Amino acid sequence: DGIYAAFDTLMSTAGVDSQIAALAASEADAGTLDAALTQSLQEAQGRWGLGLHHLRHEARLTDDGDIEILTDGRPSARVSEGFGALAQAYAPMQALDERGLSQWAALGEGYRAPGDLPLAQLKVLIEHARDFETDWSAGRGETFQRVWRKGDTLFVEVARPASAEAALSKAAWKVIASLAQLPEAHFTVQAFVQTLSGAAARNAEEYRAALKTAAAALEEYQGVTTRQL
Amino acid sequence: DGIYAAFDTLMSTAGVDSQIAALAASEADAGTLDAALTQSLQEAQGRWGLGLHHLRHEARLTDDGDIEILTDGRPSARVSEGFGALAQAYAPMQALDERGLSQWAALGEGYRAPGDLPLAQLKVLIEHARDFETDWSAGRGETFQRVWRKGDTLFVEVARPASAEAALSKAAWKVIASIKDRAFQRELMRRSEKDGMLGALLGARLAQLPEAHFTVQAFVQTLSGAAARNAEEYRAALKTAAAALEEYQGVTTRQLSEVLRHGL
Repeated sequence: DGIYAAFDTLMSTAGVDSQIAALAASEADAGTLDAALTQSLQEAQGRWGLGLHHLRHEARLTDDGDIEILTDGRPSARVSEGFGALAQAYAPMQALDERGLSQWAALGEGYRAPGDLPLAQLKVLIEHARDFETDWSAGRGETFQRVWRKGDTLFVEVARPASAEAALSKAAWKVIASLAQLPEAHFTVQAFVQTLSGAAARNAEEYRAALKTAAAALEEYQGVTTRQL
Repeated sequence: DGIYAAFDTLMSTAGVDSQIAALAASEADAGTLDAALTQSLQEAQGRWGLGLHHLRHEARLTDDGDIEILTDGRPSARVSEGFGALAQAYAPMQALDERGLSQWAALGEGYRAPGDLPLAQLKVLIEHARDFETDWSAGRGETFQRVWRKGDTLFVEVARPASAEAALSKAAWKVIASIKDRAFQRELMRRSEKDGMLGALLGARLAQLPEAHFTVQAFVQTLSGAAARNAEEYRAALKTAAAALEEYQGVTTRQLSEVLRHGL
C-alpha cells in the first residue's frame, strides 16, 4: 500500500494521474496493475525530459510487494529504494547538451534530418517516408521541438527545459509567502509528446495541429505540477 | 564435370563470372569457397528479376559434396538437382504482376511511396528519410524502375522483364545467321517460317539448358555512404543500371547462342 502510493506520487510529478493505489484497492488483477504501472511510467517518460525514448520503459509488481522499474528489460531501480535511487539509475543513460536537451535519437543510431527543414520537405517525409527522425529546433516561447515516426505512429515533442531545483525554489518561497525523499527534487515536467496514428501519422496538417496541441499541453502540465508543489 | 562447374554454369545465366571451379582448385584458404558461393549467388539474384530482395540468400557445401541453395536459412534446392529444380523451388516464393515485375516490397510489409513521385519530392526522401521504398514506375527504353534504401545502401533497380523463351528465341536468330553452310541455313530459315525459329533450331538436336529457367531481367545498382543520399547520384545510378542491364543481356544472349551452336 505504501509502494503503490509512492508510485502514484512519482507519476504526479509528470502530471500523470495513475491511480494505482485505488486500482489496487479495487482488487484489480496483478496483470491489470502491471499494465497500469507501465502505461503511466511511459506517459511520465514522455514528459520528464530525460531523453530515453530509445529504451523500453516497464514497471512491474514483485512478490515481496515492491514495484520494480526496468529499462530494456534490465532491472534499474525499485520504488521502495526511494526517488533518489531511480534518479541515480537513470542518469548514466542520459546525455544532455548545454540547453539541457537529449542528444540521443529516439530512433537509435541512424541519420537525423535538420531540425529546421522547410515545411515542404517535412511534408514529403510525413507523407511518403517510412521511418525518419529530425533533431531539435528553436521554437516559440523558449521551447524546442522535433518530430519522428516509428511504425504507424508519428511523434511530436515540444520541450522547455527547466531543472527540478528551480521549480522547488519557486513553490518554496511561494508557500513561505503563504526534501531528498521528494520526487520533485529529481523529476519535473520539461516536455510533452503528442502521438498521431494511422492516416493521421501521414497527414501534414495533422502534424502542425499536433504541434500546437503538444505546446499547449506542455504549458498546462508544467503549471499543474507547480500548483501541486 | 563436378558440382563447382555446375554452380559456375548456373551463375553464367546472370552473367556472373563466379570463378568457383578455379577457386576450388586454387591455393586459397578453407571457407573462402562457401563465402564465394553466397557472394556469387546474391549478385545473380539481383539480375534474375525473381523479386526476392526481402529474403536472405546463401549457398554452402554440404556433407556429401553438393552445393545447397538456402533461402532464409532453409534448404531450398541442391545444385545437383539441375537448374529447373531451382526454378520451381523459387516459384512458390514469387509473385509477379501482368508485366513481369515483383509485387513484393524489397523492404517487407510497410508503406511504399508512389513510383511516379516528382523528382523534387523523391530527392527529399533521398536526402533525409531513413529507410524507404518506391513502387515500380516506367522508365526510358521500355524499362521499369524502383528504388529503396536499406541501411546505408541505396538500391536502384532497372528491369526489362522477359520470358526465358523469348531470350532463347533471340539467341536462335543470332545463331541462324552466323551459320556457315548456306544450304542448311536456308533449310533452317524455311522450317523457321513453318515450325517457329527456336523450334526449328532445337529440332536439329531445353530443360537441361540453364538459360531455359533463368534469365537477366533486371539489374540493381547500389550506392553507399555519401552518394546514397545524393539525388543526382540517384539519377546517374539509373542510367548506369540501364546500361548494365543491356550489357549483361547482351553477354547472356551471346553465351546462350554459343551453347546452341553445339549439337548442330
